[PDB]
Amino acid sequence: VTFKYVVKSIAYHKGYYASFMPKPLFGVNGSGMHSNQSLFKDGKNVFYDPDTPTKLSQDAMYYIGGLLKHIREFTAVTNPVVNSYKRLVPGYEAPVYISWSAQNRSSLIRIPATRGNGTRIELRCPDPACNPYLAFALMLRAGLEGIKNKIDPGEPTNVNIFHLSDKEREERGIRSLPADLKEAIDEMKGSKFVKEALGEHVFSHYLCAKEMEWDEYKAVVHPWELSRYLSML
Amino acid sequence: KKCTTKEDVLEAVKERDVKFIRTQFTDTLGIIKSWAIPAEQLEEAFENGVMFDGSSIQSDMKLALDPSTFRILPWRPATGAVARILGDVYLPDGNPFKGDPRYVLKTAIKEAEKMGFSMNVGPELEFFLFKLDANGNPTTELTDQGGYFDFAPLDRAQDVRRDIDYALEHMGFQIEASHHEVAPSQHEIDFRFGDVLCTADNVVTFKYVVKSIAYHKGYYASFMPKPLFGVNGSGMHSNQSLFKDGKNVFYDPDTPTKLSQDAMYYIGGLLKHIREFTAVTNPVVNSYKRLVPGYEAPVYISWSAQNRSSLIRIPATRGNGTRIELRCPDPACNPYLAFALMLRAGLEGIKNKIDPGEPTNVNIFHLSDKEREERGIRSLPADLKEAIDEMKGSKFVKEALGEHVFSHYLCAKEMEWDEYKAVVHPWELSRYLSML
Amino acid sequence: KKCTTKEDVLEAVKERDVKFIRTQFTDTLGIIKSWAIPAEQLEEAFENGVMFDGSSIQSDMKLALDPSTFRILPWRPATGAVARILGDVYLPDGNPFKGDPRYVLKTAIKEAEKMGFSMNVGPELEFFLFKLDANGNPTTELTDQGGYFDFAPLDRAQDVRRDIDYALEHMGFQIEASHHEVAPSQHEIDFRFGDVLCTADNVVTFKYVVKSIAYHKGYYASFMPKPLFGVNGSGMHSNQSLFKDGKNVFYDPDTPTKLSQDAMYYIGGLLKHIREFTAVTNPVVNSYKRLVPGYEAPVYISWSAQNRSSLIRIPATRGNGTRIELRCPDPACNPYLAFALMLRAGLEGIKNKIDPGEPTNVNIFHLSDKEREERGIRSLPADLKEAIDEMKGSKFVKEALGEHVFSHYLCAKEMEWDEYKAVVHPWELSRYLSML
Repeated sequence: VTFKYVVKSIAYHKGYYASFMPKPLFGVNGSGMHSNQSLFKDGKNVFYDPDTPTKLSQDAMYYIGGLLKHIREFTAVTNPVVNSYKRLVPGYEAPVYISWSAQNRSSLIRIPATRGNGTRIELRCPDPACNPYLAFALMLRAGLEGIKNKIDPGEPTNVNIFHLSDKEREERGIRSLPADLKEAIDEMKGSKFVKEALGEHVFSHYLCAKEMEWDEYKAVVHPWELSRYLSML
Repeated sequence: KKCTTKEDVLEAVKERDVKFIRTQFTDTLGIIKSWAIPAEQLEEAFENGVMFDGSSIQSDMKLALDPSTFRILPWRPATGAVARILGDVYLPDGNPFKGDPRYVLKTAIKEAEKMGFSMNVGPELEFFLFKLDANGNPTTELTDQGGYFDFAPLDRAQDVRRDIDYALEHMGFQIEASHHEVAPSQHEIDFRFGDVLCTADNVVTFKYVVKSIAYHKGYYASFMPKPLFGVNGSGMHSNQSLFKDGKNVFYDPDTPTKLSQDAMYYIGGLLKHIREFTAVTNPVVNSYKRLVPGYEAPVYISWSAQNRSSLIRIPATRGNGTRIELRCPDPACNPYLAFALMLRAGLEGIKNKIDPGEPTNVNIFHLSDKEREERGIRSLPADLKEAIDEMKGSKFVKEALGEHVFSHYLCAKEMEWDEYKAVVHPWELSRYLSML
Repeated sequence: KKCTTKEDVLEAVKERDVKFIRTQFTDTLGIIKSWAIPAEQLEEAFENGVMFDGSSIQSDMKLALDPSTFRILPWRPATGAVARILGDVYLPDGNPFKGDPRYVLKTAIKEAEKMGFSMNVGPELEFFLFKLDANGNPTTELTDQGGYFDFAPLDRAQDVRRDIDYALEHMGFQIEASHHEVAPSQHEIDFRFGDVLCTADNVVTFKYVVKSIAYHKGYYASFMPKPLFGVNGSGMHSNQSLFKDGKNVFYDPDTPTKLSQDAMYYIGGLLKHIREFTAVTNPVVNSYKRLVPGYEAPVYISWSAQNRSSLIRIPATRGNGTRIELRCPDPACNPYLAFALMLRAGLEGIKNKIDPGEPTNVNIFHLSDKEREERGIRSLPADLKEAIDEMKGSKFVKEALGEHVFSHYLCAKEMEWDEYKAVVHPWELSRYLSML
C-alpha cells in the first residue's frame, strides 16, 4: 500500500507517470501481481518434504486443492476492475485456465523449483489493482479450508492448455476463469464461503459497488463500434 | 586495481559507496540483458547465487557471480556509485546451462586449450552519432559532414566524443586509437589485444556505455550495420592471433611472407567455413544492405596481403604483432558466438591441414563473372534467407553451438525473415504506382 | 460494325470525323507505347507504312497497319473523334521483327495451328480505385470499405464505375460481369471468350482506357499487384480452352470427371513448366509481395477440381464451356508473352503425354513441411531473383521466346532487381534503430 503511492509521487516529481492499470495498452502484456506464499509452523516450512518425489508435503497438495476449488469465487476480488479482464485473455502470460503445474510456466498455480525453507506457491491471477488485504485474507482462508477438508488437487497439467482443443479440455475437466466482471460478480454472489470469510457488511458493499460500476460500463458506446459498424450499416 | 576475491569486491563496494549492482549477460540473439541488485544483497548473492528467469535467454536457473569481472560504471549519480558484474548460469540440478553464449565461448576456449593454443582478439568498433528529435526519440540527422580521419566534429559533438573517450578510458579499456570514419558522423574505436573472453565482455559493456553517454549528452549512438543509403556501413573487424607457450604461432621468420604454415591452415579453415556462419556474423536483415559491391564491405571469399578489400586481410605488421583480420562481421552480431565460431573454424582448419589456396591480389570487383568462375571465387550469402538456408544444413555449426542454441537461433531468424518478407515498402509505391 | 479492308476504315473515318489515329504496341517489359498520326496521313500510311524507332521496343523499323484492329476510343473531345490501330513491325530489309511480343504470340498461334488447335481466353482483371491528392498525383486513399461482391460504392465513385463499364461496353468489349472484390476499393471485370490475339489486344486497350477515365473523373485506377499490406492483391486469372474442328478438346463425356486425356496432358505440361516462366507471369518485385501464404494467391504447384485454392482450378462447367483456370498471373504481366508461354507449355505437355499426377483435394496451407515433402508439393519462386535464376537456365523458355527477347528481358529484370536490393527501407529503421 505504501509502495503504490510512493512510486506515484516520485513519478510525478520527476516529470513522469507510473500507472498500475492491469492492461493500459492493447497488443502487449498486462501488469499482474503474482503472490508467492508459504505456511510456517513451529518455525519451519510446512510445504517442504524431503521424503516425497516432488519434495512437497501432503499439506501443500491440500492447500493447492483448496485454492483450485475456491479461486473462481473470489476471482472478482483478485481482479476488481473492468480492465482486469482485458488482461485475462488467451495469448499472453496471463492465465485463463484453472490448473497447477511444477514445470509448465503458464499454469494458474506454479511451483518454483526452489526447495527447503524457500519452498513456495505462486498464484498468477491477481493484478496490482486488487486490494492486498482482501486478496491475501481470501487466499489464506481458502488454503486453510483446503487443508482442513483434505481436498485433493488432482493431477498436474504439464502440457500447453492453450494448444489443446475444447473437446480435450472438456475431457480433462479444465475449468476457466470468469470472462468478464459481470460473470465474476455472479459467481461471487452465490458463494457462501466468500460471504463467511469477508463478513456481511464488506460482502454487500463490495457487491453493490461492483454492480453499479458494471451497470455504468455496460451502456457505453465505444469508438470501436463506430469504426466497425458505421460504414458497414 | 584488479579485483580477484569476493572480499576485495566487498571492500571496494564499502570504500567507494556503491549502492547498486547490475548483473550482465546476453541472450541468444545478442541483446544485452540485466537486472539490479541492492548492495546489501551482494554477500548473499556471493554465498548462494541469485535465482532468475531463464526465458530471457531462451525455466529457472541460478546465476553464480564472478568477482573477477567486477567493474564500476563511468557515471556518478548523486545517490551513489553504480557497478556491474558477470557470472555463470547453472541449472537447478547444478549442471551448467548449455544455452548461454558465454558457455559456448568457454567451451570453444577449452577446445583450443586442448591443443595448447590461446586466442587474442582486438576488434574495431564503428558507430554513428545522430541527433535526437524534440521528444528524445532516435533519429538519423547528421551531426557533421566530415570524411575519413577528418578532424571533426568541432561543435558540442566534439565534447560528446571526448566525453565518450574519457569515460571508456576511465573504465580501464586501454583504447588504442579513435578517429572519424568515411561516412559522415561515423566514428571508429579500436581495442587493445587481450583474452577473447575479456574482449567480448568489454565489447558488451562498451555498447551500452556509449549509448547511455549519448543519451545523457543529448545525442544518439546507433550500431545499425547500414543506417543510411549511399554511404559506408558500420563493421566490426576482428584481428586474431594464436599463442602457444607465450609465443605467436602465426609468425615465422623463415618464410618469405613471414607467416607460418599454421596461419595458412587457419586461413584455409576460415575460408572453407565462413559461409556456414555468415548468418551468425551478420544476424539482422539490415546487415545485408551493407554487403553490397561498391564499398569497403567484402562480398567475395578471398584472402590477400596487400589488397585491403579482401574478406581476410593480413596486416604488414610481423613478429609478436602478427594477426589476421576478418572483415565480415558487424557490430550487431553477438561477440560470444562470433568469436567462438571463428576460433572453432580456425582450429578445425589447422587440424585438417586445409590449404587456403593462392591469394587474390587483383581487384575482384573489376573482374568478370567468367573470370571469377574460372578462379573459383565464391560469394557471401546475398540475403538473410540464403544465410539461414546455408547455416541450417551445416553440421559443423550445429555441433559447435549445441542443439539448443542452434534451434532457437534458427527459429528466431526464420520468424524475423518471414515477418520482413511480406512488407510493402514505400520504394515500391514510388516506382510502380504511376508506372502501373 | 466489323471493319475488314482499309477502304472501310477510311469510309468510317470520313463518316464519323476522326481527326487523330494512334498506333498501339507494347515493349518487352509490357509498357504500352503509342504515337499520334494525323487523319490525312492515314492513306499514305496504309499504302507504305510508317517508319519509327525500334529502340522503344528493344534501330529504324516499319509498321504495317492492320485495318482489322481499328477501333474508336470511348471519349468525344470537342475537336473530334479519336481512334486507335495496331500493326506488325518489319525490319528495313522486309523481314518481320522477332523482338515484337505480338510476333511471339503469333508464332505460338502458328505452332498450335500446326497441330490443328486454337485457343480461347477469357481473363478476369482486378484493379484498385484510389483518390487523387490536391495536385492530381496518384495516392492510396480508399474510396469504400466494401467486401466481396458488396453493393459498393454508393457515392460518386459509383458513377465513375458505371462510366467505366459503359465505356467498355461502348467499345464493344462484351463484358460478362463486373463486381466488387475482397479488398476495399478493389473491383473485378470479366471478359468473354475469343481468340487469344484479340483478347490480348483488348486487355492492352482496357488498361489505358480505364486509367484515362479514372483521371478524367478525378480518381486513380491502379494495377499494382499489391498496393496495400494486409489485404488481397490484384491478379489476372486466365481461363483457357483448346478447340479442334470447332469442338472443345477438353470436354469428354465418357470420362468420370468429364475431362479428356488431352486436358490431363495440358495440365501436366503446365505444372511441369510453370516454374520456368513464373518470372514472366509475375514481372515486377511487388508481384512476389502478393505471392505470400494466407490469401487467395496460390504459392504451391497443384491442380484441383473442388478445392479453389490450388494453382490450377477446373470450374464445374462442362461442354463447350469447359475451361482451365491458371491463377498465378497478375495484371502487371505482359499478356502476349504470358499467353504465348501458356500455349507453348500446354502443347509441349500434350506432345509428350505428361501425366499431371494426382489432384490435391485438401488444404495445402494446413499441411506440414514433411507432409508436402512426402506429397512432393513444389513451390513457386519466393522473390524476383529466384524467378530470374530459374528462368535463366530454361532452354524451353529461351527457344519459345527467341534469343533477343530472352536476353533483353533477363537484362532488364536483373538490373531492376540489382537496383532494388540495395535500398534501405523505413521498416528496417523502425525495427532496428532503437533495438541496435
